[PDB]
Amino acid sequence: QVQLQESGGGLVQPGGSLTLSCAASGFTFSSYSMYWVRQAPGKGLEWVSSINRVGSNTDYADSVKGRFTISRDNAKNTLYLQMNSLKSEDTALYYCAVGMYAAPPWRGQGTQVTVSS
Ligand SMILES: [Cl-]
Repeated sequence: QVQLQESGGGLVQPGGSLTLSCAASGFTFSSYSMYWVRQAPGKGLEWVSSINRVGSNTDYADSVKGRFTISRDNAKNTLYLQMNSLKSEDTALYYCAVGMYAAPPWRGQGTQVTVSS
Protein backbone atom coordinates (compact mmCIF):
# COMPACT_ATOMS: atom_id res chain seq x y z
CA GLN A 1 0.00 0.00 0.00
CA VAL A 2 0.93 3.69 -0.29
CA GLN A 3 2.91 4.58 2.85
CA LEU A 4 4.72 7.62 4.17
CA GLN A 5 6.47 7.13 7.49
CA GLU A 6 7.94 10.09 9.32
CA SER A 7 10.57 9.71 12.02
CA GLY A 8 13.24 11.80 13.72
CA GLY A 9 11.09 13.97 15.92
CA GLY A 10 11.92 14.60 19.55
CA LEU A 11 12.00 17.04 22.45
CA VAL A 12 14.74 19.61 22.21
CA GLN A 13 15.61 23.00 23.72
CA PRO A 14 15.35 26.21 21.66
CA GLY A 15 18.38 26.79 19.45
CA GLY A 16 18.78 23.06 18.91
CA SER A 17 18.53 20.95 15.79
CA LEU A 18 16.67 17.92 14.50
CA THR A 19 16.49 16.03 11.23
CA LEU A 20 13.24 14.49 10.08
CA SER A 21 13.10 11.54 7.71
CA CYS A 22 10.20 10.27 5.71
CA ALA A 23 10.36 6.79 4.22
CA ALA A 24 8.12 6.43 1.16
CA SER A 25 6.86 3.15 -0.22
CA GLY A 26 4.11 1.70 -2.42
CA PHE A 27 4.32 4.27 -5.17
CA THR A 28 6.93 5.80 -7.44
CA PHE A 29 8.56 8.36 -5.13
CA SER A 30 10.42 9.94 -8.03
CA SER A 31 7.14 10.81 -9.75
CA TYR A 32 6.11 13.23 -7.03
CA SER A 33 7.08 16.56 -5.65
CA MET A 34 7.23 16.28 -1.83
CA TYR A 35 6.13 18.47 1.06
CA TRP A 36 6.72 18.99 4.74
CA VAL A 37 3.69 20.40 6.52
CA ARG A 38 3.16 20.92 10.24
CA GLN A 39 0.17 21.14 12.59
CA ALA A 40 0.19 22.57 16.12
CA PRO A 41 -2.79 23.27 18.44
CA GLY A 42 -4.36 26.63 17.70
CA LYS A 43 -2.33 27.25 14.57
CA GLY A 44 -3.86 24.71 12.22
CA LEU A 45 -1.98 23.30 9.26
CA GLU A 46 0.84 25.34 7.85
CA TRP A 47 3.14 24.52 4.96
CA VAL A 48 6.83 24.24 5.81
CA SER A 49 8.79 23.25 2.74
CA SER A 50 8.58 21.69 -0.72
CA ILE A 51 10.89 20.00 -3.19
CA ASN A 52 10.40 19.05 -6.85
CA ARG A 53 10.90 15.56 -8.19
CA VAL A 54 14.70 15.72 -8.40
CA GLY A 55 15.58 18.38 -5.84
CA SER A 56 16.63 21.01 -8.37
CA ASN A 57 14.07 23.37 -6.89
CA THR A 58 12.95 23.81 -3.31
CA ASP A 59 10.78 26.23 -1.40
CA TYR A 60 10.34 27.36 2.14
CA ALA A 61 7.66 29.05 4.17
CA ASP A 62 8.90 32.45 5.24
CA SER A 63 9.07 31.50 8.92
CA VAL A 64 11.61 28.71 8.38
CA LYS A 65 13.68 30.24 5.56
CA GLY A 66 17.39 29.99 6.26
CA ARG A 67 16.82 27.56 9.18
CA PHE A 68 15.34 24.50 7.53
CA THR A 69 16.57 22.49 4.55
CA ILE A 70 14.51 19.99 2.60
CA SER A 71 16.20 17.27 0.53
CA ARG A 72 15.37 13.92 -0.99
CA ASP A 73 17.04 10.66 -1.85
CA ASN A 74 15.44 9.13 -4.92
CA ALA A 75 17.53 5.96 -4.57
CA LYS A 76 16.36 5.34 -1.00
CA ASN A 77 12.96 6.96 -1.50
CA THR A 78 13.41 9.16 1.51
CA LEU A 79 12.51 12.76 2.25
CA TYR A 80 14.43 14.81 4.78
CA LEU A 81 14.10 18.01 6.69
CA GLN A 82 17.09 19.34 8.59
CA MET A 83 16.07 21.91 11.14
CA ASN A 84 18.42 24.37 12.78
CA SER A 85 17.89 27.13 15.30
CA LEU A 86 14.63 25.63 16.51
CA LYS A 87 12.18 27.94 18.27
CA SER A 88 9.17 27.35 20.53
CA GLU A 89 6.98 28.28 17.61
CA ASP A 90 8.33 25.35 15.61
CA THR A 91 6.62 22.96 18.05
CA ALA A 92 4.25 20.83 15.99
CA LEU A 93 3.36 17.50 14.55
CA TYR A 94 5.32 17.30 11.28
CA TYR A 95 4.03 15.46 8.25
CA CYS A 96 5.45 14.66 4.90
CA ALA A 97 3.02 14.54 2.01
CA VAL A 98 2.85 14.57 -1.79
CA GLY A 99 0.91 17.84 -1.67
CA MET A 100 0.28 20.84 0.59
CA TYR A 101 -3.20 19.55 1.28
CA ALA A 102 -2.84 15.83 0.69
CA ALA A 103 -4.61 13.41 3.06
CA PRO A 104 -3.67 9.86 4.17
CA PRO A 105 -2.26 7.75 2.71
CA TRP A 106 -0.69 10.58 0.70
CA ARG A 107 0.27 12.26 3.97
CA GLY A 108 1.97 10.31 6.77
CA GLN A 109 0.88 9.94 10.38
CA GLY A 110 3.45 12.49 11.50
CA THR A 111 6.38 12.88 13.86
CA GLN A 112 6.17 15.18 16.89
CA VAL A 113 8.69 17.90 17.55
CA THR A 114 8.54 19.78 20.80
CA VAL A 115 10.86 22.69 21.31
CA SER A 116 10.75 23.68 24.93
CA SER A 117 12.73 25.54 27.57
CL1 LIG B 1 -5.59 23.19 15.87
